[PDB]
Amino acid sequence: EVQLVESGGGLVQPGGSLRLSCAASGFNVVDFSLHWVRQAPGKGLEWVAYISSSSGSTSYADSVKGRFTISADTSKNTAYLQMNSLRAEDTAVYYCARWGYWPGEPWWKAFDYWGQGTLVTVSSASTKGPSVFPLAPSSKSTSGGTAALGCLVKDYFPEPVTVSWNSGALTSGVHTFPAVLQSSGLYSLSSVVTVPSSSLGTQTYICNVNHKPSNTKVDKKVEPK
Amino acid sequence: QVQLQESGGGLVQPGGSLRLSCAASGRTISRYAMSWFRQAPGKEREFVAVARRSGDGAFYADSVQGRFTVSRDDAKNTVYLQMNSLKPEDTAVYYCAIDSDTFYSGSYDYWGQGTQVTVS
Amino acid sequence: DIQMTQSPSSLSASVGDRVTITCRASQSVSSAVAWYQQKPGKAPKLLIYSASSLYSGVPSRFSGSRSGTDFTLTISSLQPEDFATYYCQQYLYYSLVTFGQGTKVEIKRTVAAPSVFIFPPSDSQLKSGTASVVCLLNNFYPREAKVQWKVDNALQSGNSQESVTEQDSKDSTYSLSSTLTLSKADYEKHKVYACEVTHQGLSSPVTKSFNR
Amino acid sequence: KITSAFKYINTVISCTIFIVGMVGNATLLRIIYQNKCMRNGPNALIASLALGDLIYVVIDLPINVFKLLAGRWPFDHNDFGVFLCKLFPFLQKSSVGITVLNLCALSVDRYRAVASWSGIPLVTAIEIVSIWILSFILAIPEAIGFVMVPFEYRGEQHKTCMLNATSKFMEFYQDVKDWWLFGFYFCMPLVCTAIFYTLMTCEARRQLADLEDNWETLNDNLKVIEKADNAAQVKDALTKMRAAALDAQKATPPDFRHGFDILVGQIDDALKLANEGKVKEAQAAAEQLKTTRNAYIQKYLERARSTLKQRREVAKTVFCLVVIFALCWFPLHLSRILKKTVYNEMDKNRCELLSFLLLMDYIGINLATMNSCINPIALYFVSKKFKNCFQS
Ligand SMILES: COC(c1ccccc1)(c1ccccc1)[C@H](Oc1nc(C)cc(C)n1)C(=O)O
Repeated sequence: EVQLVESGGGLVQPGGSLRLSCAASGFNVVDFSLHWVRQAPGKGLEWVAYISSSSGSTSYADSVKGRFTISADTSKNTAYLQMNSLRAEDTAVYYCARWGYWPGEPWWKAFDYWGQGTLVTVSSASTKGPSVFPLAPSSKSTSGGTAALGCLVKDYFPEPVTVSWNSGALTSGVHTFPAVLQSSGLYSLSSVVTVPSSSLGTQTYICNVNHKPSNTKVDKKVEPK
Repeated sequence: QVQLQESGGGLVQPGGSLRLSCAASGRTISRYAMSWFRQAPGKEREFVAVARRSGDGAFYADSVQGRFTVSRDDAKNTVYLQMNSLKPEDTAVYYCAIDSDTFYSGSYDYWGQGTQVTVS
Repeated sequence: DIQMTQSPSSLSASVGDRVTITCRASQSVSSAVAWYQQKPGKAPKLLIYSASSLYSGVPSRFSGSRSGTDFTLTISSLQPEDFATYYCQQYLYYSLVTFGQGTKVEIKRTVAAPSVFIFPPSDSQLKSGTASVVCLLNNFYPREAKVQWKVDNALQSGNSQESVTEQDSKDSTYSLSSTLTLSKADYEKHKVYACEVTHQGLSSPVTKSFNR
Repeated sequence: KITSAFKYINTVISCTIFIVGMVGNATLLRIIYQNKCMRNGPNALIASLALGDLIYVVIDLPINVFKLLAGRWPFDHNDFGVFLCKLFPFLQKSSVGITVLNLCALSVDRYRAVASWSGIPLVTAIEIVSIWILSFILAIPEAIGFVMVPFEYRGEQHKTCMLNATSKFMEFYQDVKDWWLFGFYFCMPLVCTAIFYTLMTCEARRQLADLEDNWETLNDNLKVIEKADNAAQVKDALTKMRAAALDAQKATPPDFRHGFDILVGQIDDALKLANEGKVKEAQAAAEQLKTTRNAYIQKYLERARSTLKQRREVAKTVFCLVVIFALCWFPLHLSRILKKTVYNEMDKNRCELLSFLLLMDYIGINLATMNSCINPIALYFVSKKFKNCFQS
């Protein structure tokens, strides 16, 4: 069947440049046009740019006008999108969709096959090891009941973050949060375990977080306040 | 300042059905959410039922799941509860209340005068 | 140009219900409107085109309808595979294409109050010079809740970042945590920390405080 | 009291009805199957309605006039002679039922055809036969409950056939039948037809309210682009043009579709030229649309409109007959229901009211009978299509 594959994304500094590649397989590019649609993290979908392989006409939206160039090669059956002067807000997931030509039904089907999505992020901070902090509940708070133990993480810069309670031993009824924006770069997130029993056997709580790009595995040993 | 004098019910036999009502004047319910809190003897008002704006649904509590039903009319700013198949444990004093925000966050500054609706 | 507005932003519905979403345009576009379905972390897929037409590979329960400028999507039976984000688009021409804001459909359950289990910052944070007053609300539904930060029995703005999880598969509930990272300079002046909470399921606002 | 001059005028009008209706229905059913062009659904229904009257008149009218002016019913003592009194009411009831149902079917298909905007079919024949059977089935009651009774004029044991109910169902029918007749043969044909007429009148205004708007918006957008200073106005007007073209193409039934596709393609070409900023090229491309507009769209609009002119012409011909039939059958029911509830049981106005009601009923009989021969006249004076066939 018709397949579209996007590649060529990574972290760049503000004001940098990047190039993508949306390859098409199973169909000719000169029979269906190509478009790029961008989705900000947690926001709606918006239109970016468009190229027709046959006529050669290209169009852009006001959000990326003057800094985005879209082209394609029919022999390679691949379209390319080049960004220049990227900004911090520009970070998002980009998709490469297809649309048929006017006379006949294929125009009426709109976007029928999409790509897979390429994530682009713009930042200035450098990779650094995460900092862990115990977040145990007070003795007065929830004395005997469910106690909200926590492991606060800060000052860290991987994308695929793994945080495990009790070094992965504690799994029942855990609550791990998405990373928050924080400030001056980096992010922040925390995990909490109900664990109603206050036994010293389970009072270990060796919460371990990982930073794969920085090769930093940081463990925190909370104290039962 | 939103008066919500709730009339209806008051006493019923086991397995009966009732229909309470609270209404507001000068403060339309068309842009606000109606809540019903039952004051039990010795316990603070517990949530029972809630009705959002028009078309936004109507959530309930596990105490009155299916047993109750809350519907409101915005023309007269009225709202009703239809309790069916009552059990003797329902004897308490019901309150009607109106939220003070448009995003249903947490506002419950107003509170009901209270109408006792016993059973059995 | 040609803005499209989607009526219900969020919609709670259980299995075997009927759901309807409405889109409205600002110009006389013809039947060139389409719908898409997107689960988190995936590229959206097509559902309906030409404002009333089934795309090969979708269940017949999906239906669309056109009436003037308004458009309606209807699902007669809400099977457990219909909990996603639905999107609405108009394609009168190539260059001029706009999307809607999107609608989120979720489950419907009873009401649970946020059982606050507060926890004070550790000593190592203030030893390093930056503590973090953090409060937690656990296992509540529906989503809406309000927390106001208060230090030394006085409200304060700033450093009030918060996050909310997604509906767990255990009992379809939420959870939220609020962080109040602060420097040593102001933390040593601060003595009392109390986070006031309000939920639609909680009649009266409750706060729990810890001293320093 | 009404004189025997009533009997003589009844005889003369019966003879007139015979000599007119026989010929008229003969010519109508001769024309309906003579011409190769007058064969269709509505014409088949009209032919059935017309044939439903010959078998009524040429049999009922002679025995009626004979009995009206003679000693008694013909063939008083005969096995098949008593069958005449069975056959007499059956045929009339079947005729009236056939007429009412055929008018209702005409209203139904007239509303149906207008909605589906752009030689007897199977459906028409099936409906015709079903109506023919249902009329007899519903009218059998009159043929089962008529019997002859004895009487002693000049000392004879002679027979006269009245409504002497025998079975309990017959008594139940006799107790209440006037209301059922009124409702079935005067209400529903005067209720469903009005509703379906209103539905049509509404849609037709709609199926034509739009087309005019689409044509107007194309023309005014052409006028806007012919004087558009900048590319923004060109894009703004071309968007409306494209929306209008796409909307109008759907209304066009399957030549014209190719022209609409060409127009959409040319609008897209103009928009693409305007996007790059070439204002003059966009204006030239818009000006090029004159060739397409006055070659495909004009003829399509002309035929569509004039087609709807004809559709209505038939509708008026069909709906004239309902009014004529209603005006013919109203007076008899009027004198039948005012002598039931406000009847002159003991009212002192019997000197004046009774004679007036008697005369009204005794002329309403003739007016109702006149409906079996007037249809050729109304069709000739109103159809303007059967008129040409009648002239030839
Ligand atoms: C007055 O006699 C009639 C009749 C019918 C059948 C046999 C004998 C006499 C008649 C005869 C001739 C002309 C008009 C009426 C009359 O027919 C009739 N038909 C309809 C549709 C409605 C009503 C109320 N009447 C009747 O049923 O009595």
